[PDB]
Amino acid sequence: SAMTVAYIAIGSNLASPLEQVNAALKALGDIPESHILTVSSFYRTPPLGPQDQPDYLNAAVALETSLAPEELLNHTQRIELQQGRVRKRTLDLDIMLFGNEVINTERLTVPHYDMKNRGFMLWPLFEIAPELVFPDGEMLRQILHTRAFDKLNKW
Ligand SMILES: Nc1ncnc2c1ncn2[C@@H]1O[C@H](COP(=O)(O)OP(=O)(O)OP(=O)(O)O)[C@@H](O)[C@H]1O
Ligand SMILES: N#Cc1ccccc1CSc1nc2c(=O)nc(N)[nH]c2[nH]1
Ligand SMILES: [Ca+2]
Ligand SMILES: [Ca+2]
Ligand SMILES: [Ca+2]
Ligand SMILES: [Ca+2]
Repeated sequence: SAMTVAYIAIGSNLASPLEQVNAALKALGDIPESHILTVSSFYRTPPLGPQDQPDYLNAAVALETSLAPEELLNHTQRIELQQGRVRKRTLDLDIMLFGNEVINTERLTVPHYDMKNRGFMLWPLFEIAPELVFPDGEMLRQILHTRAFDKLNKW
């Protein structure tokens, strides 16, 4: 079966997160039937949320894969857990896009339900996929031209 390009958001806001992120990239690259095509720059983003916490390291990866979408989710969940993610964050791997697919299942909603509202997703995505068009036809470039998002600082 043909390869699909999936786009995965990476976040960590450990007080020291660069090692989580680099370990995640290595793990993502070892996923079967999959290969990293591109990685964005790393960005330092102020934390969104009510609690006092460290800044996030945010990034995006393009992963070419012939896995089924839920199978890719199995791997991203395994990586988060194997890197010490404990639910009450060490690592967060969100599947933003899985080619052109629109998925609404119990475990998996693609496109990511809020990504069009998140500069820390859209800017890294634009760096690696400037010509991207969403499944509904919206162009990434047009969203970033029109809507107000802060620019990100590099990590
Ligand atoms: N596109 C997706 N990528 C990753 N997980 C997803 C996706 N869609 C649904 N899920 C499901 O989301 C559940 C909750 O994950 P999580 O607690 O990481 O949310 P979050 O990343 O903190 O918040 P947000 O989604 O608003 O960024 C997972 O158990 C997983 O089954
Ligand atoms: N509440 C909350 C909330 C508010 C906006 C977006 C996402 C969340 C969900 S938790 C969260 N994740 C990240 C991240 O990856 N990067 C930054 N900068 N802030 C973050 N907050
Ligand atoms: Ca998540
Ligand atoms: Ca998230
Ligand atoms: Ca919002
Ligand atoms: Ca869409």
